[PDB]
Amino acid sequence: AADYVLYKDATKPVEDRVADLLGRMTLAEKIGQMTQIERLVATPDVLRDNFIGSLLSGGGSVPRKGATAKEWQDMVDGFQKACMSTRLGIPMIYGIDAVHGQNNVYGATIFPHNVGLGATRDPYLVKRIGEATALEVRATGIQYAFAPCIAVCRDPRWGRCYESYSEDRRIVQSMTELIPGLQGDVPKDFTSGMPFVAGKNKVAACAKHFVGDGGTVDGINENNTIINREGLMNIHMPAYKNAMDKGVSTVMISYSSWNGVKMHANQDLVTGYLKDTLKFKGFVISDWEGIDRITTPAGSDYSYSVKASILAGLDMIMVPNKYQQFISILTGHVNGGVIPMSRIDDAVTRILRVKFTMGLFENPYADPAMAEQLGKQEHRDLAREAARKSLVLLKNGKTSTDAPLLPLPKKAPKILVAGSHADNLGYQCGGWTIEHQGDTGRTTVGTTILEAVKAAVDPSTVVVFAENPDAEFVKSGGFSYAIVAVGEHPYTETKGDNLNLTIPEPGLSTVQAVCGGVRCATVLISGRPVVVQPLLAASDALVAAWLPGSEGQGVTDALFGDFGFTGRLPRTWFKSVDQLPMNVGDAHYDPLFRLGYGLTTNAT
Ligand SMILES: *[C]O[C@@]1(*)[C](S[C]2O[C]([C][O])[C]([O])[C]([O])[C]2[O])[C]([O])[C]([O])[C]([C][O])O1*
Ligand SMILES: *[C@@H]1O[C@H](CO)[C@@H](O)[C@H](O)[C@H]1NC(C)=O
Ligand SMILES: *[C@@H]1O[C@H](CO)[C@@H](O)[C@H](O)[C@H]1NC(C)=O
Repeated sequence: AADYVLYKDATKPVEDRVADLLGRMTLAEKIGQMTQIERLVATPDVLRDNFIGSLLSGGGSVPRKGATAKEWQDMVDGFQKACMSTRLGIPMIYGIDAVHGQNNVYGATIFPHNVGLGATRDPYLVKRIGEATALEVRATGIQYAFAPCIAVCRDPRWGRCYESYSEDRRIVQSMTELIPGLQGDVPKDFTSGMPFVAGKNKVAACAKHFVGDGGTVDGINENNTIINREGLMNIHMPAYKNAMDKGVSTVMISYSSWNGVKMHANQDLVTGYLKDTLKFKGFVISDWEGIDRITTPAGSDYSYSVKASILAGLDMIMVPNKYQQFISILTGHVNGGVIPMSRIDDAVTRILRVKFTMGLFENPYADPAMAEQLGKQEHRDLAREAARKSLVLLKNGKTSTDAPLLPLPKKAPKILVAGSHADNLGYQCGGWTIEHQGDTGRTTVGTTILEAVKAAVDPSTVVVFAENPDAEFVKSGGFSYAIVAVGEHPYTETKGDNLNLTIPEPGLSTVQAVCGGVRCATVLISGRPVVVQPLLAASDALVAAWLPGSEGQGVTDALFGDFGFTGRLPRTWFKSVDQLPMNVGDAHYDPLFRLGYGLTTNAT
């Protein structure tokens, strides 16, 4: 008709649609696009009245505990219906931390955390995990995952070291294959730095957190990274360029500083480097209250937080709560000439560019036929393959002349499974699982190590579980062997920062009691290397299983010799925390186990 609106026409080029919509928008509509809010503060009126551009779920932000995929779809669609009811009908994009599967969601497949994936040296595996993750995210109606974390963790004292594929940038680079898994492969023609998402069965990705988040002093989370530009560019930056080449749709800025300059206020790096040198054309998003934390104390000059961040080049702000204040302050700054319209128009161009590119104007609503992708057995099979491939065998015999303990026989009259982490699904998933910090016990659908043992063994094999047996119990039990699992409790972000890296008790005391009685395979669950000499000294065999996720049969696949051990350390294992930071090229490089170490077995 003469009711045609070019931006609404799916046959037009993305840039023509962006320009056409931009040209129609009020300042309020523009600033609304730049605002991302928590679902916890969203209502239909809020979304409509403030022209909100995006919503998220922070860790543990769920419609309710145990919600079905359809409950999530219906929640997301309710918010979208409100956004579509605005004058311009701009759909919101909904983001979430799907960082090892769609991990906030009950019944979602939970993949190994990134450090384990590093150990696989299998970028195609990681791609396929991207692919599966996209499907389980879209099962829930969600279009945007805040992944991959391409931090290069340089000090394992950092509470997010498990979110880093490796201390070696080349491994992190190789695992940027998660991006085309989540988003789809970019076409032959593609210009590096353009955003890309294939369509409604894929999700927008997010390379995070730009830049040097894994380089902070003593691994303190959100702190300062002191390194010259050459080291920044040589360690922390390279994977951002691989992300551009694969069309990552968004980049999230780090809470960390670089030589004292807050990333969230760093115009030279965000605009000068990311946008102007790497030619990034997607949208730059803040971290959660990232702009607030520009100042000390945080939140003490919000006016300045908004100015500094938007002038630095950020496009979308993860507020995520005080949207009225954010919108009011940015409006005032624009009205006062402090922030030019050209900056607003750039941020909104980028946001709209991602939304049009990914098909969000053509498919703003969830597909109910996708709900059944959640926790699909094919995806669990993949997680089980990844878990097994992630495992790094550190010891398999106390002496060079002992019979190797692994692989264990599936037939034996009686076996012991022991330890705090042998039958605890939450602990084997770690942080960013159901809750932000993760949790203990049977928090979702999966298979614990105990469950996996019982599923694996010959029917004549009696399996005895004892969480923390004493030495006499073990000696008296008539056991052929034991599998004993211990390690770190779940943690996320600052809560995981840890200067001593010794596992909690009872962990070591149980290993000692078990292994003193019967030959034992110790399965160490951790997000990083931890003090391990005492555990090694006690154990016949020891496996670094990292945080292998929901599919504990990946552990038993290698214990019982269905597959051989192939994992190799993607990080240095230190002798002592007083050595840290210590990386695979220093000077005082005196590792317990060097990067790349890993014993192997053959399938039986
Ligand atoms: C769940 O947010 C936490 C933040 S951290 C922040 O969260 C965003 C969104 O979940 C992630 O994508 C990002 O990788 C991460 O750095 C803490 O710093 C907050 O203090 C906490 C308070 O509720 O929430
Ligand atoms: C680093 O942490 C110290 C100690 O908590 C804190 O006082 C300082 O502000 C932090 N620095 C940065 C840049 O975040
Ligand atoms: C495993 O296979 C390799 C190569 O074929 C061989 O050299 C090694 O001795 C094998 N180990 C065992 C226990 O069979």
